[PDB]
Amino acid sequence: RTGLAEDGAKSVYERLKNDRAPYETRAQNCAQYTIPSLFPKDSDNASTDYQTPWQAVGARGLNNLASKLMLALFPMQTWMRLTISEYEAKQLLSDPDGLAKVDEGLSMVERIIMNYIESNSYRVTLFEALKQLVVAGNVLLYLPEPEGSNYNPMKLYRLSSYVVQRDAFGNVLQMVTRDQIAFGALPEDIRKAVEGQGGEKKADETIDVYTHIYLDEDSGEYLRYEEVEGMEVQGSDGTYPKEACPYIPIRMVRLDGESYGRSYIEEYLGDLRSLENLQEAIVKMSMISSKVIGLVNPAGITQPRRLTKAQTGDFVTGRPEDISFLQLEKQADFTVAKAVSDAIEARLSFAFMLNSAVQRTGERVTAEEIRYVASELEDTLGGVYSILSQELQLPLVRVLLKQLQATQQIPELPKEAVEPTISGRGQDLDKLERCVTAWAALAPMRDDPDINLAMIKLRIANAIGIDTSGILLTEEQKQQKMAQQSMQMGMDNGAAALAQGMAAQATASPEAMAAAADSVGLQPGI
Amino acid sequence: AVSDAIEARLSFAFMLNSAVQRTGERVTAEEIRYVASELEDTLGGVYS
Amino acid sequence: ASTDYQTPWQAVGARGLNNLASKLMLALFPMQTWMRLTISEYEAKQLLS
Amino acid sequence: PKEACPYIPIRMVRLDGESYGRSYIEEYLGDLRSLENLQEAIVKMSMIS
Amino acid sequence: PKEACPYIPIRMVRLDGESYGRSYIEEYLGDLRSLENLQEAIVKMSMIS
Repeated sequence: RTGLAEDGAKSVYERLKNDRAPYETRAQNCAQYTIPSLFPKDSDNASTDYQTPWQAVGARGLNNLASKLMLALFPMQTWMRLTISEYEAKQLLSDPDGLAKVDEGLSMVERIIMNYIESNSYRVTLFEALKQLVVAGNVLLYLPEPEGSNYNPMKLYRLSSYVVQRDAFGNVLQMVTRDQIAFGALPEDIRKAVEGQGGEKKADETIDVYTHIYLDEDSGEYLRYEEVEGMEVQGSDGTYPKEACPYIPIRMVRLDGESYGRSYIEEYLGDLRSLENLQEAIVKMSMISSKVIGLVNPAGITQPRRLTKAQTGDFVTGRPEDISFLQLEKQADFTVAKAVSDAIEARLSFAFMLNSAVQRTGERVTAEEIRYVASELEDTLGGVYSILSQELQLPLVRVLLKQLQATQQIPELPKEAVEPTISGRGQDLDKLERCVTAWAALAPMRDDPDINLAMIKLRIANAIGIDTSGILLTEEQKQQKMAQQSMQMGMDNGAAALAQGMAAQATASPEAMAAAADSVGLQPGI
Repeated sequence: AVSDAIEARLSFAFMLNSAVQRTGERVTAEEIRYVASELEDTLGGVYS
Repeated sequence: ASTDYQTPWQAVGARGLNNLASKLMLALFPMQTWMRLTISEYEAKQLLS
Repeated sequence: PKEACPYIPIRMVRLDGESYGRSYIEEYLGDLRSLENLQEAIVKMSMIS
Repeated sequence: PKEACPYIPIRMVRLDGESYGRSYIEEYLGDLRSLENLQEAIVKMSMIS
């Protein structure tokens, strides 16, 4: 292999491993103050015990932020829509009816995409990825090629399992993932290379498998291969388009000239560290005050020998003044520490969008003030997931669209369909529903002889901004509706008139009365 | 005070409804609804 | 990539910047159409009947 | 089959490279121990009183 | 064209005779510095306490 892949997948992984080390260090520091097990250190193993952080806002705001991001980015309602360019489409077909049929097909496609997302537990993996992005700012999502309708969950790579190199322009030049798969669990093609390499390995032996995705010099495309023991696996070679690469590296906070992203917790790690210091001291002061020490005055006359051997209700020589208890006298410092603890925890709660900010530490709270400031949390919600639509949502749809077309799970796209991820169809619903409410107001003036109601309906629809093609009935369709309406009375009046006359002839005479019987199969004599 | 403070944050982590009940003082029904929504949202995190 | 950004001692600046940028975004680029194409009414009427 | 094994091992909190999962309680066991210490001392004080 | 250049340099606060704009934050940076000083001292007093 030439270009970026000359050295090999494993060696590229080690050279870029040192570059990602500062991000791993920050992720471990960020995890330490929120949820230590979220980003464990490399040396951590089954015997590692993760201490509970001295303060709670870090873990609490971490869980809150990931769920709120998940709700906004991946709600139950469709969060992507397939959009066809309105002018280019109308240039290819001749009637608005087909254009609605085009939107029906696009609506079906995104229904299939969501059904595929739910049936493959993408929401489970996305929430794990979102938690990683808040503490580490980095996660790699791999979407395996779907084999039929089988369960195909996407693989999540933590920052410690992959490296990505990115130029200052922001292009992913190359990226290597490390998979530690047992010999038994290896796929056949990877296993054949391991046996082909030499040696007899136990089924439980761990194999380092490296997948190297690098930008090709020719065509500006991504070349992909899997390497084991420094040897490329036969059949692991492949090609992915630049915009449809299944390995998606997501950055929570992106800085120019940096290959990896920054985490959200890192922006507030200073507050968490200082709140950790205050919270630890406050709890440790309570541990001191928890100890009971009876201070006996040696200038006094009370003997603990008599006190401890006494029963309840016993009369004993002594004075209450000679017996005292060691107490922690730090209330002035305790109030200062608690005040700054509350002050930092309050602003950390707002930064983590915790509803303690609306709840406040104390005093009375009114409902209406909460709603307006709740909007502020929903507004600052917009800023935190803003690049996640471009970093995560949009490539996720692009890879899925190409993969589902390859497996024919969706029909082949017209090649002119664009997909925006909008928290779309709901916007068109609001426009349509406003038109009906505006139009329903025109019903009082239905019989008005002065105002051109058709003209007003067009202006109302146009001012809303909806596409007006086909909403107004054409002259031919108006003629058909009148004809269909006229036929309805024509058929209905005819059916009543015909049956009445037919009944009259059937009952005209007893002789014809028998004729009706023999016709239907009845018999006069019974 | 520290026992009430630790029990308060443990109550929120365990989805306990005493968290919205608070240590003391008066509460408002509409405010209780919003903070109870936060508990149900963080609830979704643990069974994901 | 090795630079550590210390959290500012006050939080209003980070809170203020995020709120301002978000509030500007809703005002300038909302979900509703924020630009309109307008044709000069007299000039258009001088061209169509 | 790999996908339809009747024996289902469930992990509450799964960590990379671990055969078993972590519990949810152990993330807050530190606060539980500290509250345990306070609650024991508070009750034992009442027993002296 | 002079009116349709794809490179758009945007200035938040425009001053006459200046090639670049001023930030909106710098209008209030003095109050941010003063509050930074107070917030640093308040936290550090708590650390002493």
